[PDB]
Amino acid sequence: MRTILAGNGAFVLSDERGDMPSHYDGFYFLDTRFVRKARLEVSPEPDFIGASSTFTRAVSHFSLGERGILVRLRTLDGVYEEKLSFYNTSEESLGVKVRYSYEAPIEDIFQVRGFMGLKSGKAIAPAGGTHVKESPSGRRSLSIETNMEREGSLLRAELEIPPLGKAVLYVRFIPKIEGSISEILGEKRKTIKNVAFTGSPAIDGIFERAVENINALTLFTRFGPVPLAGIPYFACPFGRDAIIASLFLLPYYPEYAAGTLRLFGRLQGKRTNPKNEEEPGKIPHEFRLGELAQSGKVPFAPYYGTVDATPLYVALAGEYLRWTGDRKLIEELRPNLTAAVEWILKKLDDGYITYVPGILGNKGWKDSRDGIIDEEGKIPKPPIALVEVQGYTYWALKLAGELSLTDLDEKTLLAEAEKLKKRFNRDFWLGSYYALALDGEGRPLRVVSSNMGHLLLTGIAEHEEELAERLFRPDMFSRYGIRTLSAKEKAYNPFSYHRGSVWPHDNALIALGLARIGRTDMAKALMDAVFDAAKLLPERELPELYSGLNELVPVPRANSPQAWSSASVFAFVTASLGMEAGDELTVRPAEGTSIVLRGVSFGGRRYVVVVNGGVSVEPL
Amino acid sequence: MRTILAGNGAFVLSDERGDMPSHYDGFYFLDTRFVRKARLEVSPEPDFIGASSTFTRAVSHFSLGERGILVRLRTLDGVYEEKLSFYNTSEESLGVKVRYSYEAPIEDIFQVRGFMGLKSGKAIAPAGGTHVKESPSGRRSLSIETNMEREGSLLRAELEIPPLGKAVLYVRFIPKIEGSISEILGEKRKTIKNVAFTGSPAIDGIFERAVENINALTLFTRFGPVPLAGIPYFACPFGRDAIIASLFLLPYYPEYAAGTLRLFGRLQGKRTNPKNEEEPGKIPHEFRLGELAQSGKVPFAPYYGTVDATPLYVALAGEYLRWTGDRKLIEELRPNLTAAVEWILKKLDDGYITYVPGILGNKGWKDSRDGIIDEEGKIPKPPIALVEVQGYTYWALKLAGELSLTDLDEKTLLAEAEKLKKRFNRDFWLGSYYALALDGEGRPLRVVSSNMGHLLLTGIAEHEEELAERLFRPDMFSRYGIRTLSAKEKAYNPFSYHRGSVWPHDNALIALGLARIGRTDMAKALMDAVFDAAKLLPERELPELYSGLNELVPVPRANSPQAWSSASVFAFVTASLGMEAGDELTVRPAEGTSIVLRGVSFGGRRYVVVVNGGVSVEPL
Repeated sequence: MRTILAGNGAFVLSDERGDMPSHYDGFYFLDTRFVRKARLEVSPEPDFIGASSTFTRAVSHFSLGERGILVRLRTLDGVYEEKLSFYNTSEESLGVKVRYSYEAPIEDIFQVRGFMGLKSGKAIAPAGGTHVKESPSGRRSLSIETNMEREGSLLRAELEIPPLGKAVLYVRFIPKIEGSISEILGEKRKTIKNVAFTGSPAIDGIFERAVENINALTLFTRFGPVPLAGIPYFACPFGRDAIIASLFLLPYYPEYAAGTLRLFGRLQGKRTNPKNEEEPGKIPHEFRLGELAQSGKVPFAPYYGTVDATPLYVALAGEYLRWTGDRKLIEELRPNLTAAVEWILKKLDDGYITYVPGILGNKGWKDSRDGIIDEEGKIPKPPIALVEVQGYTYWALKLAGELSLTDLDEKTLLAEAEKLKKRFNRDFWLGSYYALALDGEGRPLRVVSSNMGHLLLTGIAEHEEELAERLFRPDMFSRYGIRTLSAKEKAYNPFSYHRGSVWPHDNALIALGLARIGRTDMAKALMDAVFDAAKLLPERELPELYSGLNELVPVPRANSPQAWSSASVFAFVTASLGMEAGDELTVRPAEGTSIVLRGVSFGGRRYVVVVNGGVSVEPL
Repeated sequence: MRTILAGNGAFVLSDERGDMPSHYDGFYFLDTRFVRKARLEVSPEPDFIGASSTFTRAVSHFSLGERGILVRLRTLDGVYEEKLSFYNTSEESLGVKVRYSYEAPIEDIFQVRGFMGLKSGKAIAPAGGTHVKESPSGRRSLSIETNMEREGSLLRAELEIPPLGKAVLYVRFIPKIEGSISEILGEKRKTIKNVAFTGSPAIDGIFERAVENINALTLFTRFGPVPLAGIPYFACPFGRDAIIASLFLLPYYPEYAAGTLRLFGRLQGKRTNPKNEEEPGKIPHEFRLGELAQSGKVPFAPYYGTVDATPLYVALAGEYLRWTGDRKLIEELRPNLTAAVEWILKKLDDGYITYVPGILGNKGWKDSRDGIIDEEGKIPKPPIALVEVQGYTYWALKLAGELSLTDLDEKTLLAEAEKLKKRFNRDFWLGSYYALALDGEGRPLRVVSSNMGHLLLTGIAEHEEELAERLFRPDMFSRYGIRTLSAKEKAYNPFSYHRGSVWPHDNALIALGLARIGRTDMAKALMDAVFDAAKLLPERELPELYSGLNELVPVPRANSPQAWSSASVFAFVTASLGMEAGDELTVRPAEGTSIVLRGVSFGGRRYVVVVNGGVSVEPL
């Protein structure tokens, strides 16, 4: 299986023996792979027996005949390090001769993935054990400290171990990067601790893995700690991923919203520019820190190929203040915040907020090229106005006015919100369901989708209840969550990126909104379904997505860990209990929920919430 | 890694892909391997991605190009079964052609291990899908139900899967055995549930794994449920393993002592016989149920090559009654019980209870050939009187009299006990420590050992405290438990079976006896050390033994799961809290212990024990 180490923006993927075979294995940091297919060869060449793994440390155990034992021990705290300790087990002297193989393409993460058909990077072969690759963004250096006689890019050693003696041989790939990029990093580094404790071992293993998932995907910035998106392909700050998951972790770890707001406060668009899809006020999609993005070789620093991350950014702030009370931050950000809502409203000059296919096929959360379809599975005429992002916008503006989060007109903002509310329902409602989107000349796309489940939490829907019961019909309810599309549609395939596959965060958003409308029982069935899913997956880890068949079957493209999905675990509990932030912290739970939460954060103080046939809310 | 399925005396070992490569892999039931090196070959031959595992079910997930996905799913409830479900992922038809390889040596478990240099068994090639191997103990049959065109001992299939379709192909190795052997089995089959809950995820994962370890190693007999010993080499009832671990699980799951007492009540020796080391009253070492043991081809059914299992059997009963009150059972067994103590006392005709090397090099718990050594590491002259088994005997007789468990003389038994108590201390105490053993003409063996830690619980020691502090010296205290020998001795090697390696049960026994003598703090350091060990091993599983170096390093011969060691987790908590059974259930804990126990069994009623800066004992 994948065994992964990961922290502070660095990660490693490996075989269990800590090998870097299969394509997607290597040592990465700030979206630049530094090493890949490393290999250890020492003879007598060992015979593996067992392994154990955290996220900053993994060990595999090796038999070496009968007179020997190897213990491999790999670590990651900025530096990657391998330690090979050789144990002599019988009372005869033992000989070993080692030689370790590694290859150091200081290549950018797009070069990895076959993005743009991009080249792999060449092994750069070290100059006094120090490889450097230059780019105008900055110098990109890999340093190697080792106790092996090193011959270019292959390390060597031999020595004989006395009987019952042992021998240890290190290697450390020290990566260090300067330029446009450590203007971002904060030296803060401390790790969160789980706060959900339900007293069932199967379940608590979800939350605790949720929390070690979140730590391995945290990058510590100047502005605060911010969530990285995903570990195979998305190891950098996305905006939709980092905002959504902050909202999930808003009632427990607010510090993660306050970094995302502060970071994308400064990376807001200040100009119009068709290279990077920038616009004045817009909030980016992704912001890689590779040599490619910072020297303008690809427009992703920041790329602005999403239009949901902009109303999301402001809703989250409206929510953050609803939980924290940290009004200091919001007028540190209200210049940022008004420039956001004047991007919203003048993109409502047109009537809906819409996007046009660009580098990515769409610019919602279903950002793949076949994600948005019609009634018979063809991609509809652009510009596309997506149902979910018209809900984030009503939700955006109604709170920017209800809480005075901007400096523009007040009930002006709410006037245009009720404009759009009645303009939305009217234009999207198809008697049975809301429509996935309107196309470039206005006709609706009559396909039922989980995107409409995103509007229970916006309150733009006036037919709230019947959106619900349609979402739970057998065409939308798999045994483990709400499928991204329905199985009755022509273009349904359960193993697709955005056309039938289940997604823990997508379901969780729908669950948070079933809590706004007083359907805590249906939110609970939605938590159950994906926990029944997390009960049967490796390490009870929630990956990006998995199949929609009624038998649990993963999706190979699925990325694991992944931030919005390992954080959905907590959103699921905020809706499980119907938990709201108001003048006070209320809990009106669904029936048969049982949970203790030692650290709910509301108004800067922390409360003990207990639900065990009765509900109690008291400070820490 | 080893992935293991196991239940009701059956078990499987495998690669993760459910393969049976490496020597020790196969489908076993009642000490007769039935299948080994099974192999699945289907093309397009798959590319593994991830796996998940219980103990009655394991699944591995496979990529099949990009248009395919395989899900392997193996199960064990008496029958072994493999299910291969093939998923077509892209909208083109998909072709697969399968052919599955298995080989069916209905061989006995000794044939497996190179015991006696024994042959491997021949593939027996099926007669209408049904292999039979005959032996006078009984007919030994393997039946195969399958939906593959089967060609001898190789199953075949091909069919093409429509787009987004799937295909499933079964195979079931039905093993069924008749003869001298299902006179033992009970049809009772229900599984225990963990009862320790300490509110730390690292720790609770020990107890819960402890409990699933115990279930996979339970065989359900006519007399009750009884513990099997160990999964690589010991998959059958041992007496020392099954009694000790019953004592550990005495305050939580007494039903496991009551089966061991009832089973070895009937397998008691009724005669003298040098083939099987039988003697009138003696209690066996092991009792395999293979064709070999039941037709007398090897003397192990029952073999009586241990002399500790006989005083142990009666102490445990004296303890069982101290906890249960189930006096019904004990005079169902008091004919058994007097015949036990008349074996003790007439083996004390000689002065100590002693054994002579036979098939096994020793007949204590250190039953290997180099386990018992002298001051310079040579095997001492026999007969050997071991320090630990002279303690089990004082403990045996003092309680057979304190509770009238036999029909012989009362304070007669206690007279000979205080005879032996003063005869023991005198003859074993060497100023600094107790001696490992006396040899055939009486001289002590001056090597410090963990065997002397076994006597704090017997109360034969009169120098109780200084046995303690010596046991915790740097020569005996590794970072993860009390080493079986000391590192200062000439013949210390940390990776030996019985000469320096750490053993969870050996340490646990020592901990239970530090609780008899009011040293709850030292018992806690002894629980800590091996939990710090269980925190860093795969699945936080406690194996039979591991290295004594101060860095954690396993021992390849170590067997995992193993009953006395995965049950030691509970013994460690009985001593953690200083928990005793008397007229009432008292708890005087060590400092800084924190635990809830929802189901302590005492006197047939169950109590809620809570230790959280204060102690409470109340019924369920």
